[PDB]
Amino acid sequence: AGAALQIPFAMQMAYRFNGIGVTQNVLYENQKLIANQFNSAIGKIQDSL
Amino acid sequence: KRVDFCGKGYHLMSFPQSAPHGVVFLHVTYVPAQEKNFTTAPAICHDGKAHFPREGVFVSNGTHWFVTQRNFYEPQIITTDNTFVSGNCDVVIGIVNNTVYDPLQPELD
Ligand SMILES: *[C@@H]1O[C@H](CO)[C@@H](O[C@@H]2O[C@H](CO)[C@@H](O)[C@H](O)[C@H]2NC(C)=O)[C@H](O)[C@H]1NC(C)=O
Ligand SMILES: *[C@@H]1O[C@H](CO)[C@@H](O[C@@H]2O[C@H](CO)[C@@H](O)[C@H](O)[C@H]2NC(C)=O)[C@H](O)[C@H]1NC(C)=O
Ligand SMILES: *[C@@H]1O[C@H](CO)[C@@H](O[C@@H]2O[C@H](CO)[C@@H](O)[C@H](O)[C@H]2NC(C)=O)[C@H](O)[C@H]1NC(C)=O
Repeated sequence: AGAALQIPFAMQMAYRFNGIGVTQNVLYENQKLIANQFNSAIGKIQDSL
Repeated sequence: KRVDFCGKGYHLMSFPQSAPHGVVFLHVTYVPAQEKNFTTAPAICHDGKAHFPREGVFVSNGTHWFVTQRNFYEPQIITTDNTFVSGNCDVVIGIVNNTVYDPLQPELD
């Protein structure tokens, strides 16, 4: 929309969860699990491609 | 609500106008400016209870902690009205200790 504004990534994902109905507590209590799942998925897409 | 469909930024409303063999749209858009940048925190835990913001974000100018909305800046003091509690501050990364004011005790005396 306008000029880019810095924002830490954890809060951006918190906002993105809050967008789809799930409250933002879920992200802040399950950060490590979500990070591991995302890393595994992005690792497997490489081999699949 | 879909971004960059009509306008550039946040859309408010549009007006149509005729043309020789076409149509003309006059979109009205809202664009922020005059930025500032502050120090933030994910959640504040007081007395072992980790309060989170209902809707908005915590900010601090350096010595005080306030809660403000996302797309505009106005400070409101922190009370148990605009924050909700969940769990304890032992697993969340970035918790900063502070004090949270409440209205019930001052209004009960
Ligand atoms: C946000 O705060 C920074 C302070 O770090 C202001 O200036 C930035 O300084 C760093 C360090 O030299 C530069 O790498 C950035 O490019 C600077 N930001 C710019 C030029 O936008 C910055 O001015 C502040 N943002 C404001 C005032 O809008
Ligand atoms: C951060 O903002 C707060 C809120 O205003 C400031 O705290 C008070 O600010 C008023 C002016 O609005 C002063 O009259 C008071 O003396 C301030 N109180 C204290 C205890 O400082 C605070 O000064 C601001 N901090 C910075 C670094 O700008
Ligand atoms: C916020 O302040 C509280 C109150 O002191 C801290 O709680 C204790 O802090 C002392 C000194 O740092 C530690 O020795 C204790 O182990 C702390 N107790 C508990 C139950 O945590 C708290 O650590 C402070 N928070 C941060 C992030 O520094």
